[PDB]
Amino acid sequence: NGLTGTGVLTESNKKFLPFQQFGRDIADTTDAVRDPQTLEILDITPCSFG
Amino acid sequence: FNGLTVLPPLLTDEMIAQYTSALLAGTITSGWTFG
Amino acid sequence: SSTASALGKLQDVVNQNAQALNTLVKQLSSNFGAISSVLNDILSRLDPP
Ligand SMILES: *[C@@H]1O[C@H](CO)[C@@H](O[C@@H]2O[C@H](CO)[C@@H](O)[C@H](O)[C@H]2NC(C)=O)[C@H](O)[C@H]1NC(C)=O
Repeated sequence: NGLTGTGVLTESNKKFLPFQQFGRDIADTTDAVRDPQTLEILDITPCSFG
Repeated sequence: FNGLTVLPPLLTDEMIAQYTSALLAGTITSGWTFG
Repeated sequence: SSTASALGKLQDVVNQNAQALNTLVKQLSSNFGAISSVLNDILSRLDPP
């Protein structure tokens, strides 16, 4: 929905309040999103590196 | 995780505790001679 | 066991390191005079030259 980024997406157990669209924790980094069709919360983690 | 990583220390906590225990036993049994 | 704040030095070291990392990672959201703080948008919204 216009928010772009790379990573790997999994199921999550967070409970968004019925009007938010995504979430961030500290230093403003997105961690979870809500798919506009299924209306479920998905969790984003970066692709592995080192 | 934004290109930054944290590396683990070489010595784990059990080894540090073991060193401290060895030092304490040495000073408690042999005086200062073991130094 | 009872009294707290007896280990101020180690806590101070940890807090200083964490704060330095936090401010460094937060500095990623500043324009520095450019039109946007995100690189993908300026890539996909404006002429390369
Ligand atoms: C978005 O539209 C789709 C198209 O029908 C909906 O998909 C089905 O919706 C019904 C009613 O809720 C479900 O019983 C089906 O299981 C859905 N099929 C799927 C998801 O493949 C979908 O529900 C709509 N989204 C919302 C939030 O209502």
